[PDB]
Amino acid sequence: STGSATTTPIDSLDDAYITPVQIGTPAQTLNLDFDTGSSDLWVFSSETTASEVDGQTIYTPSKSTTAKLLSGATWSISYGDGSSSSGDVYTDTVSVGGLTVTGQAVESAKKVSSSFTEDSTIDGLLGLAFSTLNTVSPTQQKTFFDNAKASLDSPVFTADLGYHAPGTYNFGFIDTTAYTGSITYTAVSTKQGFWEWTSTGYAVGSGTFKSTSIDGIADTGTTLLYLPATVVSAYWAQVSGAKSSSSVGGYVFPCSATLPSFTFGVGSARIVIPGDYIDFGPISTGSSSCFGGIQSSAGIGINIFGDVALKAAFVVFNGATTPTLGFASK
Repeated sequence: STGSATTTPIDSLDDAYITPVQIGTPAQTLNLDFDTGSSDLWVFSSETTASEVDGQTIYTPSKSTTAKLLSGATWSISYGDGSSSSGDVYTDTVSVGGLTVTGQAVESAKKVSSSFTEDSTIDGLLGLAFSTLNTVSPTQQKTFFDNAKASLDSPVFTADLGYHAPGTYNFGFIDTTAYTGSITYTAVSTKQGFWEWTSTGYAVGSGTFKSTSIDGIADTGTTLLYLPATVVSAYWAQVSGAKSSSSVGGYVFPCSATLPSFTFGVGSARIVIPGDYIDFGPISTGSSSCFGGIQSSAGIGINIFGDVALKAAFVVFNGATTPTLGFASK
């Protein structure tokens, strides 16, 4: 089997992407944030504290003939940005782009943090990291991908995120029309439960490539590119007037600037992030100070190849017995 679904930016800055997901019978379609950096499929629901729901579409398990309470199971998750959610668990039928999993754990939120409430466009998350990170207790549950894997034509999914435009998540096949040149594959460590890999270096603009190992995660659920302070300083030093602002919470730059590209290495290959992808616009409405899309990972504890980086590539998440990651230009 295969599936193919379009993923759409939630706003004009590509802050996140939503993908329609069918849950239950008859289908209830929710728009979920596909997140390769976590492993829980959770939704706003009929059980979510009413004051914490503000415009989201909810899953109502009592209206699904295939929903079953997973008795005694609870979940609770905290994300790198400080947001969180928790609740109980149902199993139900879940379909993405024509690919159907029966018996998928659908984690129903009783509580969500303010960041989730305030984002009316995201109805929940669909985790695509390794199932070892799943938070369901006392019986850990599998991701949608893990459940689908044996049925897939090939044990892969691909992320093809757009810049200010829709893109695609495919399951079970590699669309050879969706990228240019060849796909370069690189080793993954699953030791922390992430799609963790090592970039071979970087360049700023038309500058020379610096060969240096940068360990990080491919994370579709993170907006920006978080890299070591040395790398980030080297990038922003090429933008007149750019500076790190503790009050704003990272590097800012004059909105009048033209940003240089940023290149990262994948083995001997190179992925170029155009300068415009690194512009996240005014820090507040009407400001001439703009927020940068490359930020320091110092004090995160991990480097994160988030959407800023991933949307410059066609990315293969290869879930074979020995997982790997592939990147192509597009």
